[PDB]
This record gives sequence, C-alpha cells and structure tokens, in this order.
Amino acid sequence: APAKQLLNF
Amino acid sequence: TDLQKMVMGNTKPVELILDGKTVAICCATGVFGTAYLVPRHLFAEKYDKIMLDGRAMTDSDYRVFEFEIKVKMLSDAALMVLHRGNKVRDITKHFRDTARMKKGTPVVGVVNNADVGRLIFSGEALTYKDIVVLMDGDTMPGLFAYKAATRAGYAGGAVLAADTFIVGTHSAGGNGVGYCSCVSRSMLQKMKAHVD
Repeated sequence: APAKQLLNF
Repeated sequence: TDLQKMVMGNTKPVELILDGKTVAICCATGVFGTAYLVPRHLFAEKYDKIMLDGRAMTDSDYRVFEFEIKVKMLSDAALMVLHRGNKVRDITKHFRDTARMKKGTPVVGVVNNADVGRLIFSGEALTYKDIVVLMDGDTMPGLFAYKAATRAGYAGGAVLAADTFIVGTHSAGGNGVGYCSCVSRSMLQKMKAHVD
C-alpha cells in the first residue's frame, strides 16, 4: 500500500 | 508550454510550525485569486502556524473547503482560501471533465518545497481508482495512479498529463507508483463564484 506523502517530522 | 510555466509559478512551498520548529513540509498549488489546492491530510497534524511561501498565518487567516466526491467521500484535495493575499494566475481552465487520460500517456508532477526546492518528476499514467487504502489504514477516493518516482513532501504538487491539462494534486505514492487526487474544472468553477 502507498503512503500519504506529506513530509512529517 | 506556457502551462508548465503557469503551474510552476503558482506552486508554493508549505510548512507547518509547532513550538517554533518546522514539523511538516509539502506544496500548495495556487488555482485562482488567493485559493490554493493542498493535501487534506495536512490538517490532521498538530500546528500553531502555517507558512505559505514564507508567509506565516493562523487559522483565522483563511478558510478550508473540502470536496465531496461521489463514489459507489472526502477527497484528499482540499482548497485553502486566504482572506487576503497576492493573486495567482487563474488556471481553472486547465483542469477537465471534457476528457480523460489513458494508461501510458505522459505524466508530469510539479514540486516546490523546502526539502528539495523546485523540481519536476515524470512518469506514465495507469488508471483511475475510486478508493485507495494507504499503509496507515486510511482511505482516499477519486485517485489517478501513475508510474513515477515520488517521495514525502510532493503532496499537493500539481500533476499534468496532444493538448495538456491538470489532473489534480499529488497525494500519496510508493514502490514506483504515485497517486493524485483528481479535480474537476466545474467543481473549481463553482468554488470560484462561491468565493467570488
């Protein structure tokens, strides 16, 4: 499954 | 293509701030006036301020409209409208309904964030998916998949596909394939008059 691609820290 | 120009110029970097420190990064694609397309899952994060192209704002500086998108649901493409700001080019006329891709056709994603700066990724189309389950157990409706090399931070970037047009904003990806939340020109049009 793909992942949400918002860059999290 | 003046289009690749227009879109590139409307794409602005986004950053979420919590306790003075940057905690998230992505893109925003200006569509008209002071309206920007952005990943909806972006608001699921905790934050104090949102920086759009270097401009810090709080929740009292804009409105965020969601999209009903009918399937058999809330799309991951939200529209963020600033109360005041500097206009962007009106490109709603480059989205569609009056057409549809087809497996294979060239795809171009436009990015502009703080992690990698301005950048472009290319890939090939696949098909339109009604719902896609993410690895965290979540779901997203009306998505267009495509063979591409994407990474965290591209979310919100515009995806383009002889006549060229804008499909929607990048939302998720993985193992060689990317997904963008589709956006209809009419929904943007109806949204334009609503925000006047």
